[PDB]
Amino acid sequence: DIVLTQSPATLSVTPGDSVSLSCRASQTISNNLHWYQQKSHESPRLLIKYASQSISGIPSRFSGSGSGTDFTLSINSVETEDFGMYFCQQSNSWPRTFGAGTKLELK
Amino acid sequence: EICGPGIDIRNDYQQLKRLENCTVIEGYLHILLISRSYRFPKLTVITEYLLLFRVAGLESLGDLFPNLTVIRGWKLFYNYALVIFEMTNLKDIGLYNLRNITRGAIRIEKNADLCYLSTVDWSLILDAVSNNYIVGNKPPKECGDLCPCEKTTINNEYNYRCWTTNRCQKMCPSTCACTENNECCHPECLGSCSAPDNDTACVACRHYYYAGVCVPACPPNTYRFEGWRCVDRDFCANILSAESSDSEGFVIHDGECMQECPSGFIRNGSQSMYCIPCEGPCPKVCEEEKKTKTIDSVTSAQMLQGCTIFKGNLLINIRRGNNIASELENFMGLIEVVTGYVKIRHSHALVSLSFLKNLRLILGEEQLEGNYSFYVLDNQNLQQLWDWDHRNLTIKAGKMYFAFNPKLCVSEIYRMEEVTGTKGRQSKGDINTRNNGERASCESDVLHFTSTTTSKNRIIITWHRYRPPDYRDLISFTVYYKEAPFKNVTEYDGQDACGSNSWNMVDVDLPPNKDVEPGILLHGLKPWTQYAVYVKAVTLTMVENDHIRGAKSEILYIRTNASVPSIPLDVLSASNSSSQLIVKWNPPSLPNGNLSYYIVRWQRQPQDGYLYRHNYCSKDKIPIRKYARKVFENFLHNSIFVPRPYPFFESRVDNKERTVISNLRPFTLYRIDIHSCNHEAEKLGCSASNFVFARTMPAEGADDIPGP
Amino acid sequence: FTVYYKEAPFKNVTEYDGQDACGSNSWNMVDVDLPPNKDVEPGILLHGLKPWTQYAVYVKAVTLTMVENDHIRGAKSEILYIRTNASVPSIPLDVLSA
Amino acid sequence: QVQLQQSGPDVVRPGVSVKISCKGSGYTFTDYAIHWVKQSHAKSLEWIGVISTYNGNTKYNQKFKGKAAITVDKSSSTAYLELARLTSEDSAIYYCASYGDLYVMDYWGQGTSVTVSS
Amino acid sequence: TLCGAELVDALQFVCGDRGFYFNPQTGIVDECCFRSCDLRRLEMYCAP
Amino acid sequence: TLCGAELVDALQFVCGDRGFYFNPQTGIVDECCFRSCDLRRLEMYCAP
Ligand SMILES: *[C@@H]1O[C@H](CO)[C@@H](O[C@@H]2O[C@H](CO)[C@@H](O[C@H]3O[C@H](CO)[C@@H](O[C@H]4O[C@H](CO)[C@@H](O)[C@H](O)[C@@H]4O)[C@H](O)[C@@H]3O)[C@H](O)[C@H]2NC(C)=O)[C@H](O)[C@H]1NC(C)=O
Ligand SMILES: *[C@@H]1O[C@H](CO)[C@@H](O[C@@H]2O[C@H](CO)[C@@H](O)[C@H](O)[C@H]2NC(C)=O)[C@H](O)[C@H]1NC(C)=O
Ligand SMILES: *[C@@H]1O[C@H](CO)[C@@H](O)[C@H](O)[C@H]1NC(C)=O
Ligand SMILES: *[C@@H]1O[C@H](CO)[C@@H](O)[C@H](O)[C@H]1NC(C)=O
Ligand SMILES: *[C@@H]1O[C@H](CO)[C@@H](O)[C@H](O)[C@H]1NC(C)=O
Repeated sequence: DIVLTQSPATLSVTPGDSVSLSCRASQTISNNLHWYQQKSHESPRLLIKYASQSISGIPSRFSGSGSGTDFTLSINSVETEDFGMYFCQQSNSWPRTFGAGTKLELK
Repeated sequence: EICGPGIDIRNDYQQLKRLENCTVIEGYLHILLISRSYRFPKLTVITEYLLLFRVAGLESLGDLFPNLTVIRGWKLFYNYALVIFEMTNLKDIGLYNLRNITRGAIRIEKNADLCYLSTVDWSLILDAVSNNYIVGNKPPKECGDLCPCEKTTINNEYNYRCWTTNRCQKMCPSTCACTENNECCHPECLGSCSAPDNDTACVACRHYYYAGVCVPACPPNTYRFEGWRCVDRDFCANILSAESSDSEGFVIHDGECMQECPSGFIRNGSQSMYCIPCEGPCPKVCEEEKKTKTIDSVTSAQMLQGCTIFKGNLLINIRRGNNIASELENFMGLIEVVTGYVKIRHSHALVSLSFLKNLRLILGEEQLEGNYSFYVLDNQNLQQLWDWDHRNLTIKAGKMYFAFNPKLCVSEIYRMEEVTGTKGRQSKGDINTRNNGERASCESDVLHFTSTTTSKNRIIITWHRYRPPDYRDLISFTVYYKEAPFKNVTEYDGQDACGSNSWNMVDVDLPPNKDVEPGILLHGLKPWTQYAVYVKAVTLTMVENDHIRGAKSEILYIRTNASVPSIPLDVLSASNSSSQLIVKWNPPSLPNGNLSYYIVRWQRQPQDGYLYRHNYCSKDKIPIRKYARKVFENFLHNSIFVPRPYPFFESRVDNKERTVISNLRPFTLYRIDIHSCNHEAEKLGCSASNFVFARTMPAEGADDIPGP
Repeated sequence: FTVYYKEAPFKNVTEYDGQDACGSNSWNMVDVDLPPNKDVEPGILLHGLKPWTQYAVYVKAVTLTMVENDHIRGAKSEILYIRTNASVPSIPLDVLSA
Repeated sequence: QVQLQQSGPDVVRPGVSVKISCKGSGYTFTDYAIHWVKQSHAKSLEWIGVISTYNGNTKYNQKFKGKAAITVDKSSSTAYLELARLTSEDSAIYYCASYGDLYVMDYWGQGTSVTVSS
Repeated sequence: TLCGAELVDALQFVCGDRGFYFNPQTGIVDECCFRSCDLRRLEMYCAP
Repeated sequence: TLCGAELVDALQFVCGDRGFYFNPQTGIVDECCFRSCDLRRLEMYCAP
């Protein structure tokens, strides 16, 4: 299969700061990396499609980047609503695999 | 409401209820083996074919689908778009709204009570009326085809046209695709019309359909799905083909949304919704669930047949087996890339890895403990790898370990890492000279041939006497010979010491007299055939010096002398006209040389002398002489029932195997002798004759009275 | 290790029944490695056997000696006869009635 | 107005089978495939299979082929995730994802908690 | 051996009201018509 | 393929006045009747 490793396990952030998450893959994937936000006691919600392009509904604060084996998720203005777990999903080949999860806790 | 991609109703009469909401049936429709009143006015279009078989109680098709208008027949059932077979109690095809059948033909068979067959003008409903099949129904002479309307010419007759005893066959005027009563439809429309010449008021669209509109070609951001509608890009990204191990989504190609990329195309990486043109033979990547595929038998290697790239690891452990070199080469001969490692352990039957021909890349996703990508161990008969100076190879990552391979010369694996590209990557114990090359004879002497004498089936060949390096060594010889069409012949083509795949071996001893040199006489050979011959020496050393030498000869190519060719094969003759006879044949079985030309002969045969004597006004029979549904029932049964789990004249034909004889007596028997010569037929003589008898065409109007 | 097993109707079975090292005449051979953990002993699982059938099994050891001592030893096991458990019989064949 | 409603929480003893419903609404149920995701703990999100609501075919994860079984109900607009011979490791929260494609999972169901108790 | 309409008559007789199951063209003709098959093989073409 | 009385008619025609030679029952029927044989094979059943 293909494994996704998200670099920061936990990120202690205060509201108003700018943070950037990372998610690296074993095999080379041109795009096909999709980000998901999951707050506590909820279901994960899609944030970024295909590494870069966004979704109608999510705020302009979120932004994705990267190509190949390195990918980036950047919350430009962290707010009190954005605190929760984050995931990256691989979709180039089968099976679909997720990341280990990056917890964005309060500092 | 679209229903699909295939409706198969059978057994239960009440299972027919699945059509309560369907207005369009995407795919085929099966109403089989059915044993009350069910009406479905919703259904109007069926994309593929419609099949009915052994439905008891149904009297007319109008009882079920009265509004069925178009059977597009995108995919056909044995080239048929509608099959009504063995329908009991059925009296008429009540599809009085059927207007257009786009593709296939019709097969209506074995309906003992079916009427109104000739009352339907199928020439205005479908196109290929010639390929229809209406046999075995109720005979029109024993029915009573009565109408309660219009009419036209059917075959050579002109008679009324009706579907049933209450409804006629509806037709459009000559001015037009029309509505219920004389108003032409839209050009992109088909069948009937809820409103005249409107796109959004069509019972069925010709060409394609999208958003309630009959469109000729799909809108720019839509693609062809099935054969009647257009879907967007996100729809075919949600479709999934029939479940298999290598089952994936649908592809978008040429503005069409198909199940798999067509022939000569492969799926693009990452962007797996489009097909990229592969120029060569596109690969057949084989993915197996088990991490390391172990090849412990020829039956186990069968799953690797036709694979180009192997996503996994190869573990070769072939102790016993049959004829293996030619067998694995059928399965694994096409493998080119191995994603993991390759381990040849305990493969005693393998004398060479040549069965892995096109293997030109070994990666190294997973490597054995110690970072090894190529690992051989305990191969008591592996004389050589598949690494000769012709093949290419590249191990991207990993090391190579060689141990307990006695017949493998250690110099052969040093030559491997040159092409492999791992010269200084291994350790000092990975390649050791102690247990490898123990019984191998690397540097060997050269046996020189002395004379060769060739006939049509015997070859005498002698080589020089060979004094062994030691005085005490007992010396013997072995002759390896086999029929080789051309010269690319390697010495390794068998398996173990039992591989009788190719080389025929004869052990000839050194002659007692020292003045005569060792030779061998080969008997029973094909004339004009190139044979590959080489001699190997059997040096049984009394002093087991591990400085093994041995003697081996060069591959000598010897072709036997030509002979009389074989008779031509399968002589057939016919007469397309009087005074002319066409004859065709096949080349001989054993040409025994290069074919030059054919010699055909034709001799006039006399008319029967017994024919002239008898008085034929008394005999009743006068002698005359000449010139020159089950298969569908098997297909229907194999698909429905699925079980639960005179002087001679002589001419020469220069090139072809066909000729035409001219100037002949009409309606006269001829003997046709055909010979086959070769390049050496000037001295040897041409072959024998495979003869046939043929009579010409009768002279028309020549056997009548020529006067008053 | 190497496991030699074959279906034997009765016991008169010899170890030599093939030819060369390719004689697949009788014995089915499976190479199982010594397990890494020293507490577990080497074994083999045979799959796809006929119910109620006596099988002749014996194991031979593959000793690759680094020091080629011509005092060759090796290890070989006794011919063990093992019959599988009975199962539901097959349906009767060719039922004819008059 | 797209929404996916899954079944209620379940607690069953080991060795028994169970299935999880997931009804779709606010969208064409036949136009979108349905994914299934397992979340044993907050760290591991395991995709376990997709079903195509159009044709009814499926594609599973190899680690869940002999364990899971995904079915669909076109008329009821409901998918089902069957799980047999449940063990303590399968005690997880399973999610229903659709309104996307075989690549992304746009919308997710609220989740179904499965607990395997001694 | 059963073939053709003679075959489907025996198939409807064996299954009766049970029906026929449905869900590589070496079908029943290449099994019960090309070669002789017993009624146990026929019954496996029915429904559960 | 030639068989029976149809076969011996062609045999007498090929040999004609030459006759038939005579001097393990896989005979001519298992050669020219079971399988297709050409007239060259038939002529070898004649006399010298
Ligand atoms: C089987 O076929 C082999 C060829 O495939 C035969 O080998 C050939 O044998 C001939 C005769 O033994 C040999 O000589 C040929 O070339 C000579 C040079 O042109 C030629 O001698 C000429 O000069 C003579 C006077 O100087 C004159 O008297 C003669 O008529 C010629 O004009 C000789 O006669 C013959 O034409 C070939 O060299 C040889 N070929 C090869 C490739 O070895 C072999 O004999 C055949 N054996 C049997 C048993 O049929
Ligand atoms: C039923 O409608 C189809 C619509 O395609 C007709 O198909 C025509 O087939 C001919 C021969 O292949 C083509 O040259 C035409 O271009 C097709 N029509 C169109 C609109 O493309 C078919 O002839 C119709 N049949 C009847 C009996 O009317
Ligand atoms: C020799 O090479 C030619 C051309 O590649 C090929 O047709 C032939 O089969 C080869 N010989 C053998 C024995 O495969
Ligand atoms: C064993 O001996 C019996 C009696 O002689 C014989 O029937 C049987 O064939 C023998 N076994 C083998 C393998 O030949
Ligand atoms: C058809 O429509 C009915 C409502 O009349 C509904 O109950 C049913 O689920 C629909 N589908 C089928 C296949 O009957």
